[PDB]
Amino acid sequence: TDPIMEKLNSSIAYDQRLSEVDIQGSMAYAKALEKAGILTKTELEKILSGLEKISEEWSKGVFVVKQSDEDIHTANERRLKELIGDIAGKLHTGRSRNDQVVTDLKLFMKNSLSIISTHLLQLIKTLVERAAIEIDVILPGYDHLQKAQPIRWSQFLLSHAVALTRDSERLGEVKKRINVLPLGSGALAGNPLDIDREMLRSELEFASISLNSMDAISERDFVVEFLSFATLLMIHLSKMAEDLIIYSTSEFGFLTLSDAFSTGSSLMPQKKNPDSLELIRSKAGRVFGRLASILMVLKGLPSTYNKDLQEDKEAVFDVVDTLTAVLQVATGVISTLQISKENMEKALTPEMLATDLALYLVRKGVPFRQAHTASGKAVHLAETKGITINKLSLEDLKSISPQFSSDVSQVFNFVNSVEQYTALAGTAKSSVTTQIEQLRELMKKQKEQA
Amino acid sequence: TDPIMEKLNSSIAYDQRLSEVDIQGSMAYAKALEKAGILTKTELEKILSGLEKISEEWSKGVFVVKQSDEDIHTANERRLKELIGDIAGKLHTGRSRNDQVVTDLKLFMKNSLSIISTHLLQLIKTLVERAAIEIDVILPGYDHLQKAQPIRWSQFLLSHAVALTRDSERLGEVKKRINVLPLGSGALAGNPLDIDREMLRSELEFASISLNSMDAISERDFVVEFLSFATLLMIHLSKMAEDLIIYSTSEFGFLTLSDAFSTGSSLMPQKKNPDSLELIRSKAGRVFGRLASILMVLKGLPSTYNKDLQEDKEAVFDVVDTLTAVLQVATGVISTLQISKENMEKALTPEMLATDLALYLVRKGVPFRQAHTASGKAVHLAETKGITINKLSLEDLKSISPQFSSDVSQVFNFVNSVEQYTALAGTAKSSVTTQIEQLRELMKKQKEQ
Amino acid sequence: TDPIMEKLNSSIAYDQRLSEVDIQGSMAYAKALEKAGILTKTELEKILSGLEKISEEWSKGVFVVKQSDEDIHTANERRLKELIGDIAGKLHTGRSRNDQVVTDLKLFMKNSLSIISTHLLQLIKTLVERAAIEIDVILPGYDHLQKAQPIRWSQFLLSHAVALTRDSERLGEVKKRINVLPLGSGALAGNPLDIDREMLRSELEFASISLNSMDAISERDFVVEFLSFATLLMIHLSKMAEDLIIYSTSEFGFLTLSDAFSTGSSLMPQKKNPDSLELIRSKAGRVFGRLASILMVLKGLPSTYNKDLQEDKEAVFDVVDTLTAVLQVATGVISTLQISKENMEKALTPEMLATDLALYLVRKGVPFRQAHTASGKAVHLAETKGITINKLSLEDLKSISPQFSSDVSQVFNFVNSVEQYTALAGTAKSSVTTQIEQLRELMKKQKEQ
Amino acid sequence: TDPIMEKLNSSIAYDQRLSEVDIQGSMAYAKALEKAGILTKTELEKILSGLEKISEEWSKGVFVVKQSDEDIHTANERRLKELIGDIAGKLHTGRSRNDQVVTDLKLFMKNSLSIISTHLLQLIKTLVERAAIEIDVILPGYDHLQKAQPIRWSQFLLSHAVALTRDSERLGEVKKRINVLPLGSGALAGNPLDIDREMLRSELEFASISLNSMDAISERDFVVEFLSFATLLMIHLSKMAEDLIIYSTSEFGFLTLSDAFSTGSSLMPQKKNPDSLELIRSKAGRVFGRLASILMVLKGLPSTYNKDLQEDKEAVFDVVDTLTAVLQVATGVISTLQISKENMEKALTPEMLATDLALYLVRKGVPFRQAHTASGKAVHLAETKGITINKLSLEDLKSISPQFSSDVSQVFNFVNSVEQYTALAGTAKSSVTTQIEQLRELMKKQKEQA
Repeated sequence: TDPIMEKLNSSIAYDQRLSEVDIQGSMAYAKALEKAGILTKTELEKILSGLEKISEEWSKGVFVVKQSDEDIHTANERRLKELIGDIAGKLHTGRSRNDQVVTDLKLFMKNSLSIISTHLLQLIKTLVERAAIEIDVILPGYDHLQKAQPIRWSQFLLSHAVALTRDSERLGEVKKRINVLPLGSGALAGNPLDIDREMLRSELEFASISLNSMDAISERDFVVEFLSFATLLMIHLSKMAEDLIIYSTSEFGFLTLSDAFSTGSSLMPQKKNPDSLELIRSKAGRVFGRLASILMVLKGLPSTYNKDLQEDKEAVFDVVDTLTAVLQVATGVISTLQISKENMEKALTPEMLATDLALYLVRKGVPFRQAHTASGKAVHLAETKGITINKLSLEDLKSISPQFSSDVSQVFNFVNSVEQYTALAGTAKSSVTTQIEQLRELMKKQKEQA
Repeated sequence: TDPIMEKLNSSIAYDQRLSEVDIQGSMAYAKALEKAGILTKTELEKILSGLEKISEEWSKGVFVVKQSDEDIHTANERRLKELIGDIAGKLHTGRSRNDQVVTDLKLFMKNSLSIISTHLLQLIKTLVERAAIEIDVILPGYDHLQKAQPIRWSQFLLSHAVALTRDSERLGEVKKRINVLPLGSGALAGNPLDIDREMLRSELEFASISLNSMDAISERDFVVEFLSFATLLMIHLSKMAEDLIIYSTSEFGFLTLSDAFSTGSSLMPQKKNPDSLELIRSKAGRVFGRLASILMVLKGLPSTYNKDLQEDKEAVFDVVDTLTAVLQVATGVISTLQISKENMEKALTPEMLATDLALYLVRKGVPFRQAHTASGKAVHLAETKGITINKLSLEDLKSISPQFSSDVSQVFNFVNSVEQYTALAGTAKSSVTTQIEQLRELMKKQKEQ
Repeated sequence: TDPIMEKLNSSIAYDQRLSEVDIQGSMAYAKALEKAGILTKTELEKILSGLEKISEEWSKGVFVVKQSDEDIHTANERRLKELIGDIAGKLHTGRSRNDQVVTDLKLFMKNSLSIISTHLLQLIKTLVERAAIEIDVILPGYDHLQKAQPIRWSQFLLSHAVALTRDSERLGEVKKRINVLPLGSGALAGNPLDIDREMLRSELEFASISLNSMDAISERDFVVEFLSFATLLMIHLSKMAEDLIIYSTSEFGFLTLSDAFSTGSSLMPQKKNPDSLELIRSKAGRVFGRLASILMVLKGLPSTYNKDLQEDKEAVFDVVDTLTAVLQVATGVISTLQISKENMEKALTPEMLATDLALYLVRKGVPFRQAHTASGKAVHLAETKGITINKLSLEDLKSISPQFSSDVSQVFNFVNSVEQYTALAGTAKSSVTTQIEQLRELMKKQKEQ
Repeated sequence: TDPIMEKLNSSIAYDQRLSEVDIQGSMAYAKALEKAGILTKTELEKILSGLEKISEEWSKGVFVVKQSDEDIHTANERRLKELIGDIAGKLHTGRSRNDQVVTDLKLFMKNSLSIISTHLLQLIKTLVERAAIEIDVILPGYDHLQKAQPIRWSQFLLSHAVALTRDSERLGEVKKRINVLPLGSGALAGNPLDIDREMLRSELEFASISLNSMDAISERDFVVEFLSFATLLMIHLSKMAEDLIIYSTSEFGFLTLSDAFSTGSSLMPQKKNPDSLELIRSKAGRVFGRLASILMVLKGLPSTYNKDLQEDKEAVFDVVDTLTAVLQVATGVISTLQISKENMEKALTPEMLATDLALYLVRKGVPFRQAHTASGKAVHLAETKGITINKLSLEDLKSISPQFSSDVSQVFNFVNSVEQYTALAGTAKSSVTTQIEQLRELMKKQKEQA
C-alpha cells in the first residue's frame, strides 16, 4: 500500500528478460495441471495457444508492457487473461510466486551460463592459438615486477589460459546445480496437488528435480556460487589486464593495443590509453560487490521464504551482462594487440643468465652453494672488468672455477636459456607445445559438457 | 633489513603446523634429485635420514625453534644442516621457496579438507537420522516468520541437510583442484633440471600435476574457492542457527539446547542462552572476512610472484580451524537438543487450514479464484460467529458453496494437511521417507569420493 | 572503436541525473573564464543564457538525448552549441572531463546528503516522539534472545535513536569533505589558465577548494566515506528490522504493522507479513555490496586518472536512492505500527525478578555472591512448592536469609524493577526523559549544520 | 560445558594486552562502589592496592597465567582474589562483563589511536618534507599509466600526503566517539546501584558518557568505523605502493629503494625487489577483510547482547598491529628511497607538449577548438616529416597557423610547461610551495587536536 514500498517492490524495469522462461515455466505447469485433472484438454490447449502467442509477441518485440505491470510475472498474466479470459487464472492452482520465480531465475541462468561458456572458451582458445603462433618469442619473466629470467611469451599467455580453464570448469560445476528443477515446491511445504514434477523436469529440460521444498524455496546457493565463479574469473581478468597495461606502457614497450580497444588524442597520436583493459580490471570490483551483497543478504535469515531474497535478480542480471561484455572485450584485446618482438628481445640482458651460469656448474657436479658462489664471482669479475658475464673470457671463468669449459659459451644464449625447462609445465618449446595440446583437449571436453 | 620489515615477514608464529608436509615435500624432492643424478645414493640416504629425525623431533614436540627462524621452512633447513652438514644445501637445487611453499599449502589443505569432509558428513548424517526418528512430529511452517501451514519437523531438518549436502559436493570439487602437484615449477619458468614430476606426484600422492609453471607459482584459486566453499557453508549454518535460536525462545518454546551447548544462571534455571548457535552464526562473518581479504589481495596483481601472496596462510589456517570446530559443535547441538512435541503441536491452529479448505474445493473442480473466495467467506463467517472454521457446520459451509460435502471434515486435521504434499520433495511422510533414502545414498557416494 | 567497449564506456544511460549540477558547474566556469579574459562579456551572456535554457529543458523533461551522446557532459555540450553556435566551444577551455565529473558528483552528493539528512532526522524524531508518548510501557529486555530483565519499551526505542544519531553525525563529517571544490584541477596538473578558483568556490557555494590537482582528480574517498556511512546506517536499520520482525510474530505478539507496511491474505486476516522490514533488512546487503565494490575498484590503482573510477556513479546513485526510500519507509513503520501494551505487560514474569531479589539483599549489606545464592535458593524453594517466587511467604524467605523483611514485597513490582535504573543511561523514567532531552538537543545542533 | 565450545570461548591467547585497561576500569569501578557504599573505605584500599600490584606484575612480565584463565578478565579477577581473598568478589556488584569488556576495548582503542596518529602524521610529514626538498625535480604525470604531461615530482608526493591528511582527519572523528564512557550500562538496562557515572568518566578520562545502556552494550559502531578508517587508509597506501613499485622497475628507472626495505640476490646485484611496498599493498586486503567480517557479524543481530559480538577483539587487534607496522615501514621507504633526477627528466618527451602548443594559441585569442586543431595538425606534419614537434621550423608552423610566432619556442621547455599551473592546487612551483605551507598548518592542527 505505501507508495515508496510499492516503488521498491516494482521490478518490471529490470526483469523483462525473464519473459520467455516465465512463459516456458507456465506452459510446463499447465500441462502438469491437465494431467492432474485441474485443467481439461480443451482448457490446456487454449492456454498453451495463448502462452505461445505471448512468447511470439516478446520474440518479435511487439509485447506491450502496461503501467499496471509491477513485474514480468504480472505482465505475462495480464496478457494471457486478455487473450483467453478467466481460464488463465487456473494456472495459479497449487503454484506459488515462491517456486515460480526461482524456477524462472534458474532457467534464465542456465541459458546465460551457456552463453558465458561460449565467450569464455573463445577467450581461452584465442590465448592458446596466439601462443601457438608466437611460440618463438622470448621476453623477461617478472618476479616482484623485476626482470628475473627469460621465458617464452607463450608461457605467459598460457599461464592466463590455464587459470581461465579452471574458471570454465567451475562454470560447469555451477551449471550442474542450477540445472535442477525447483518448480512444484509450492509456497513452502511442496506442491499440494500431487503434481507430476518429472513431467515438469522433462518439459523444462532440467537434469533432475529439487530434493526438499523448503530448501528449494529459500536457498540462493546457485546465485552465490555463480557470483563466486564470476568474481574469481574477474580476478584472473584483472591480473591479465594489469599485465597488459604495464607491458603496453612506453617504458616497457612490449605491445600496443589496437585502435578498437584503446582511446587516444589527435594531439598525441602515439599515446594509446588502454581503456579496454581498465574497464576489465574495474569490473572485478563491480562483480565482487554483487557477491558481497548476496552473502550479506542471506546471512542469518530464518527459514523459509523472506522478501530479502528478491535482491537476487539485479545482482545476477548485472554480473551476467558484465561477464558477457567483458569476456568479448578481452578476446578482442588479445586477438588484435600487436607485440614488439624487437623490444621484448632487447629486454633480455646477460645479467638474467647468472642463474643459468650456476646451473651450468650444477650439471657438471658442482654443489648448489658453490655453483652459486662461483656464478656470483663471475658477476663480480665482470663488473670490475667493466663488461658483462657473457663477455668474460674462458680464462676469466676458469680463474673462478676450473669446472668452466669452452661449452659454457652456450649458456649465453636466450633460446638455450628457456630450453632448459623441459620438465612438464615449463617454458621450453616442447613443454609449451604440450600445454597447448592439453588445453585444446580441455576446451573440447568443457565444450561438450556445456 | 629493517626491524619492522622483518617482523612483517616472520610467519614462524603461525606456520609451524606445515612442519610435517614441509618435510614430506623435501623427502620427495630429494628422491627426485637422486634420480636426476644431483644426489648420490649415499647423499640421498643421509638427507632422508636427517629429514626423518626432524620429523620425529616435531612429532615428539621437541623441535627447537630459534629466534633466527623467519618461517617453518628456514627452521627445517637450518635444522637439517645442523644434523647432517652442508650436503643439506644440495636439497634446494632447482627448487624455489615459490613452488616449495605452495606445495606445502596444498598438501596441508588436502589433509585438512579430508578432516572437514568427515565432520561435514557427520553433521548431515546427524540431521538425516534424527529426521527419520522424529518423522511423525508436526509443527508450523513459517513464511516471513509468520505461521503459515503445518509441516513435519523432519521436513525442516532435511531442508538443512540438503543444503549441507551441496556444500559437501563443492568440497569435493575444491579438493580435486587442490589435489594437483605444483612442485617442480621452480621459481617461475619451471624446474631447470628436467626433474621427474611424475615421480614427485606419485611420492606425494597428488592426482595429477600442474600444467603451467607461472600459473602454479602465482595462482591462489585453491585458497579462494576453499574460502568460497567455507563461506557458503557458514551461511547455511548461520541460517540453521537463526532458526534454532528463535525456536528456543520461551515465546516459541519448540526446543531446548542441552546444557553442553548453552549457558544460564541459577537465578533463572529454566532459561538457556543459545551460546553455541550465536558462536556458529558469528563465524559466518569471520570466514566471509577471510574470503574478502584474499580476493582483494589478489585483485590487480601482475604476473608472476609477488610477496602479497603470503597473506594466504593465515586465512587458510583460521578457516580450517573455524570449520573444524563449528561443524563438530553443530553436530553436538543437533544431536543433543530436546524438542517439545507438545509445544510444536499446540502451535498448530485451525486458522492455518484455510488454504487447505480452498484446496478441498479445487479438487472438487472449483476454479482457483472461486475456491480462494469461498474459503475466505468461510473464514469471515466463522469470525462473525466467534468460532473457528473447523467448527462451522456443514450447513454453514454449503451456504457458501454447494461443493462442500460431508467429507470436508477431513480438511480439519493437521496430519491430513501435511499428507497432501506427496509430490516429490513435499512434507508428506512418503516424501520425507524418500528424501532420507536419497540423502543416505548421497552421503555414501560423497564419502566413497 | 569496438561497439561493446563503446557501450561499456557509455555512461549517458545512467548519468543523466547529473544534468543540473553539470550546468551549474558550467555556469560558474564560464564566469571565471570571462574574468580570465577567455570569454568576452557578450559571449558570457549568451553562454549563461543558453545554459539556463538547457537547465529548463532538463527540468521540463523535454531535453533530447542523441545517440551520439556518450555521457551527460557531451549531451549538454552538444545542446549548447545547437543553441548558441561556435562560441559554445570556448566553454571547455582549460577544463577536463576529469575535474568536471568529480565536481558534478560532489555537487550531486552534497544535495543528496541534505535530502538524506532530512529523512534520517525525521526517523530519529519519530522514534523519540514514540518513546516520549509510550514511556509507561514495560516489556522484556532480551539477552541472547532470552527474557532477561524488565525494561521500558521507550529505552528500546531510544537505543535505536541513539545509534541513528551517530549515523547523522557521521553524515555531517562526510558532507564537510564533500563540500570542497575540485573544479579547476584540469586533467591532472591543475588548471592551465590561472583560473580564479576562489570565484568558482563562491559561485558554486562550496566551503573551500581542493589542495592538490592530482589528488582531486583521482581520489574517491568521498564515495567510499559516503558508502561506509550508508552501510553502518543500514546495519542499524537491519538490527531494528530484526527486532520488529521478531516482536511482530504471533509468538511474541508485541506489535503489529499497519496494512501500508505489510502484506496479508483474506484466508488468514490476522497474519501480517512484515515485508517492509524484510525489505529494509535486505538493503543492508545491497548497500554493503556497493561499498565492497568501490573499495576493490580503488585498491591498487596507480596515479593518476584511470577509467576504473567511472564505477563510482552507479554505486552512489543506488545507495542514495536506497537510503532515501528505506529511511522514509522506516519512519512510516515506526509511526504507524500498533503495539499491544497488554501482551508486552503479560510477558513480564516473576522469574525475571530473581536478579532484583538479589539486588534487594545487596542494598541491605549482603555481599554479591551471598545475595546471589540466597535468591537462587528462593527460586528453588518456589519450584519445590510449585509456586512463583512472588508467592513465597516472608517466613519462607527468612528461612533463607534474615535480611528479608516484609518490604521485600516491593521487589515484585515491574515498575519498581525498571525504576532501579536511575544512573545515567538506564531504563528508569527519569533517565529515559533525560535521553529524550539529550537527543533533541543533539538533533537541533546537527540540523543547524 | 562442551570442550570445543570452551576452546572457542577462550581469548586469553590474544587479549592479554587488555591487562592494564582492565585494571584501570576495575579501579575506577571500585572507587564508585565505595562512594555508593558497596565497599567500605578500607575495602577499597585492599582492592585498589591489590589491583595496583597486578598492574605492576603485568608491567614486569611476571604475571602468571594459569590453564584455568579463559580470558584476561578472569585472569585479573582470579589474581585479585589470590592477593586479597573473598573481598575481591564485591567488585562484580552491579557490573557486567557486557559493559566491562566494551570499556576495556574502548580504552585500548583510544590509546592505540594516539599511537597510530603519531605514525600517520610522521608519514605525512616525511612526504611533505621530501616534497619541499625535491621541488625542482620534474617527471611525467601519468594518465591511464601513459605519459601525459610534465609535473613536479613534489606534486606527486603531495597528492599522497593530502589523501593521508584526510585519513588523519577521519581518525580524529573516530577517536571522539570512541572517547565516550560505556561503563555503568550494566548487563542491559543500566547500572542498578545509581553508580556515579560522572566519577567513572573522570577517573577513566573519557570525554563524556554513553547515552543509552542497551545501545552502549550492543553497538560496535566504534569498531566498524575504526575499520573503515583503516581500510581507506590502506587503499591510499596500496596506491602509493603500486606507484613506487612501478617507478622502481628497471623499465621506468625513476627510483631505487634502500637495502633495508627491499631484497636482492648476489647473482643480480642491481636487482632490488620492493618487498616493503608489496607487503604494504597486501595489507589493504587483510584490513578490508576485518572490516567485512565485523559488518557481516553485526548485520541482522537483534537487541541486545549476543555472543556474536566477541569477534570484535581479534579484528581490532590485528588492524591496530597492522597499521602500526605498515605506517612506520612506509615512512622509512619514503625517507630513504633514492630518486634518479636524470631518468625522471629523460622521460620527458616533446610529444607531451602538444597540449601546451594549443594553450599557446589559446593565450593569443584563438578559440579552444581551432587551437587544438592547429596543434593536432602540427603534430601530424612533424609525424610525416619524421621529426618531433619542437623541431618543426617556424615556417612549417606558420603553414598551419600564422598565429604561431617565434616566441612559440618557449613552449618546448618542460620547466615552462609545469609553470603554467599557478592556479591553486596546480603543479607550478608557487602552487606547490603553497600546498606545503597548507599541509604544515594542517599537520600542526591535527597534532594539536590529537
